[PDB]
Amino acid sequence: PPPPAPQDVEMKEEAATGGGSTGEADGKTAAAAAEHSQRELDTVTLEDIKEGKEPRFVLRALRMLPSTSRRLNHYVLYKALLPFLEEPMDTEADLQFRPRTGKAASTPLLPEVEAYLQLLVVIFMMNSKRYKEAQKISDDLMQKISTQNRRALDLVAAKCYYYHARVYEFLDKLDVVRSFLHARLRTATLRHDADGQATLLNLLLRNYLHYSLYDQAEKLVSKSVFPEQANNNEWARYLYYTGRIKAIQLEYSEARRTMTNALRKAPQHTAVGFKQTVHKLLIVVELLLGEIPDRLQFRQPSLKRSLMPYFLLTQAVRTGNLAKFNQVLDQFGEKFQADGTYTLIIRLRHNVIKTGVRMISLSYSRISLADIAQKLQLDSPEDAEFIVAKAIRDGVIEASINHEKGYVQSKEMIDIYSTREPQLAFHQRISFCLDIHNMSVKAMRFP
Amino acid sequence: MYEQLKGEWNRKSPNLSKCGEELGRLKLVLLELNFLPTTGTKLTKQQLILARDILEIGAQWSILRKDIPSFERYMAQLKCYYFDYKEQLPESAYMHQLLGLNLLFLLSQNRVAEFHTELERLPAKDIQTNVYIKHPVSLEQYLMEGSYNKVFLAKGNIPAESYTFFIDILLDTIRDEIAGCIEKAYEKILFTEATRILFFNTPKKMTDYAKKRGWVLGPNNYYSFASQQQKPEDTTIPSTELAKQVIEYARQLEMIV
Amino acid sequence: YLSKIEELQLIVNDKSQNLRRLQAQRNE
Amino acid sequence: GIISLLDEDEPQLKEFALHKLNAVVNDFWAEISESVDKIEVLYEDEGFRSRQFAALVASKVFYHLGAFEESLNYALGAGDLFNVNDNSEYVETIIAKCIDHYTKQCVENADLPEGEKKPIDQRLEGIVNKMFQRCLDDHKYKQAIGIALETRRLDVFEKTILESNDVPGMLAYSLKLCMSLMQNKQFRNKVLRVLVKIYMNLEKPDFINVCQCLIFLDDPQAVSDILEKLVKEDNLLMAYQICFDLYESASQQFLSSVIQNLRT
Amino acid sequence: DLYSRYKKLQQELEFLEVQEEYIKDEQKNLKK
Amino acid sequence: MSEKKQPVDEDNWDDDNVEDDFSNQLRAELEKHGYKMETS
Repeated sequence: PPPPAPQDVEMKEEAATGGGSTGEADGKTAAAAAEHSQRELDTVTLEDIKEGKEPRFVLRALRMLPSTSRRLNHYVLYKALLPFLEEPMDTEADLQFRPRTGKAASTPLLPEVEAYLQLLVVIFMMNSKRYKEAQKISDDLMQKISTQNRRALDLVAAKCYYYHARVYEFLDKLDVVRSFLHARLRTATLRHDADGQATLLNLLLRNYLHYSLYDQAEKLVSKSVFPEQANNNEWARYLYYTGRIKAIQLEYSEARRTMTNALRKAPQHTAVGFKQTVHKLLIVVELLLGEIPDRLQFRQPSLKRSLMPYFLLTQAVRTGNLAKFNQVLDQFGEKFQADGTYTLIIRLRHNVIKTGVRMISLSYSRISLADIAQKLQLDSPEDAEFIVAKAIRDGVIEASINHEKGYVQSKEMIDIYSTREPQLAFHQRISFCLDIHNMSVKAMRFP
Repeated sequence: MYEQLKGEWNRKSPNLSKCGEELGRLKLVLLELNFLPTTGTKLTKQQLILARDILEIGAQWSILRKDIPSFERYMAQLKCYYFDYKEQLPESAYMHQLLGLNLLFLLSQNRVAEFHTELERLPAKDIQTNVYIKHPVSLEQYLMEGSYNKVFLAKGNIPAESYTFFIDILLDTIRDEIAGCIEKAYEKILFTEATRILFFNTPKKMTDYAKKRGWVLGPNNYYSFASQQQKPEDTTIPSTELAKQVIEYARQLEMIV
Repeated sequence: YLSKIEELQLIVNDKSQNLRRLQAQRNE
Repeated sequence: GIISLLDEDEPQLKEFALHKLNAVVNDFWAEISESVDKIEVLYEDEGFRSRQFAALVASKVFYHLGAFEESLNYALGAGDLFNVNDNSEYVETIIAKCIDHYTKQCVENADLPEGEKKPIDQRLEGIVNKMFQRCLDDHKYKQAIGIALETRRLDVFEKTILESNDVPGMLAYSLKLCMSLMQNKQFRNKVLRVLVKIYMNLEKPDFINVCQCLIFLDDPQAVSDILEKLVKEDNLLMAYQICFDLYESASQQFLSSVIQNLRT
Repeated sequence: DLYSRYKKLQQELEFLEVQEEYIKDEQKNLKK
Repeated sequence: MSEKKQPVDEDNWDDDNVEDDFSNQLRAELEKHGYKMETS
């Protein structure tokens, strides 16, 4: 009795998921597909968390005239892997429910992925996914029907793409799957579009990693439209790599804003080893800017376990002791290397001096050159003058250095009173928020 | 087989004509096979391994003659051989130093984003060893610090690291970005930084860099009477321009209705 | 495919009827 | 290193570069995009060893991009090579996109009744007619008529009515279905008259099938001519129905004129 | 008849867009 | 829609920022700072 009960609830959930998708697909267009398919996908994720009986339920899913209730009785009668994957099509063709057949093909793959064999059997699941992909290829290319499969089964193809990524993660990588995704991008170029292409492209960047940054640059050129970001999590995924691309490309200032936007869009728990990686990129890039971000604002516990290094490193950046920074680099070099942001830490070792100058610029309106030398422990006043030229850098108040008695005049912007001097400054800020009044137009359109 | 290309290795290239003959024979190698159309036929790729060695020495000849467009083609081709999956490819002593030479070359063409891309390109080489790779990475730390302050240290860091032609290019790529500052009479001497362009307090050699095109780069006001810099400033007359901006934004808020 | 996939593009334009229903409700 | 191959000025290398670009267009879309200006010069250069192949790789620069018009420009450079890829996954869509460019250009030419119609690209027209021939090979009347009125050319339409030569539904009331969805009467009348002529070409011209010319064309002489043939063959039974059908289906006017033609 | 169906679906969109303009115009008249 | 993917790559807080600021400092414990003024 205890082992059958999980099977009964899962089978009932799958039957409800199939019935809802099929009924909507039959009536209307656009509302026909993906109206509850995303809900069905989260229900499928719950089914993945909740666990062979599922393959027997899959067997002979459809024959001709609808007999799904009779089929459910037949699944109970079986109670009372590779062959099972192809068994329903072999036993009897559905004779209808083409969007359902792709969903039916997807249902056995999830248990095969759940098994996580990391073996040829998992590759056989990939072969079953390829057969499902062929049905997806013909959904509009050969079938002249509406894109119910493109609207819904493309998400199923995206899950299959992630399973394909799992097989490649077990091995090395498949650029050919990305090329197949490029063919899907041509399908996206057609009447209907999907943003799954960017996520696989992010994996392509990841595979090249340090060895090639061209793929990231190619990604920047590849960037197109898809501002719908219906997944939203997908937009965060695009943002996380896009921010990574800028951070490696030395555009740290743009990257931190992108990472913050990416950090905000995390509806999924991302409890362990997940959101922490997104947090890690934001903190390092802000440290690279030289502004010091304390970890107290967020401090996720899993972020904390990986943050024992960075937290000491943040203390090291505040401290003037290079040896403390060296101890942190040697002791905590591991894990940061796993993150892949270790190269950013290597550039950060030089950046420690910049943090002090930024503190000086906020603290002192007109600091003495010799005083700057004492504050940053410059060996000589001329070295401090050289540092002052570096201090002007970009995005800081004009030094306007006299080069004589004035020394580091570092004059701050004046008349910054949100008055005439900032009249553009405090009106432009309103324009952006007032521009967000678009939400009233967008939601009004939905009814 | 394919001699002369590997035949002149002992006599590298005292004559530039020998490099031209080598290019023609390399073109004949291209006639025999493309650089790497596919990863199939690894034996043909083994022939390409011999080609990599001749290209690596050929790139050194390009630096010896200070070629730029031909060197760019050869450097891209050498990178493509590294691009080739060729797992069979053996470790090459020429390859490690030349990738470091390429890193220095990126500084010479001022491709700063690429220079970090190259530091990324060999993470295992950078680790701690590969002293040839280390000199440009140390130079990169100096470059963000301002190559001018440590340029004397960088010049004397290695008398010969196979970068002898490349260090001459490094002297050529001496940074003059410090030019946007007061100088001549107002500052009079910038030799304290130690960059070659502003090096020397007042002699004709310093004057040649200092008074090149009248003043260093030569655009903008003369440094001696320069007002610190361009000194463009800003005005509140823009309110009329802002009024024009106001027409566009305000009309749109009404346009939405 | 030229005259069998272009008709599919007109199916994309069918969503405008849903907007027409929303505006029809406003008219009432 | 596709750019590096272009940098050396060797004609054999020019062929090597286009072949290498064809091999991995997807892997390095940006590299072709960076060198697209160089590629465009080579594609339009007669001196280039394979300008047609350079045009084929130029379409590959636009493989990621969606510009059909650029592909039509590439078809001009490719010449036969664009036609040579009669069926090729992605290119098949791009040639179809060129067919869409061709139909809109042809519809614009049909719109002009004063002549001076802009010439269709011969290479673009060649891919369109070749795909149109594939539709005739398929034997589907619908596929054959698929570019028949898109080109707005009666000569292509005669080939489409011929199709695989079965001509069963087309040689009957296919005109009525076309007339219902037809947008322009001026182009429609040419289609209507030619289709009734093909019906006349059949050994028996159905009076219902030729009725559309009798009423929609409303040519009094043409109805008199068919009526005269009925009198000549003395087929009074067939003649009786068409005359009554004409009176019910259409108004007098031309009907009165055929009565005048019949009386004298 | 895919070529004919493409024309038929195109006609349906053209008619709907033509009608869509009327509803907005009358609705604006109602507001006055 | 769990991302996963990246596993491969007050009571005890709030004051942490304040504590971090002078964790290296405060060796004087304030009383020495007063003694330093006395020497001054």
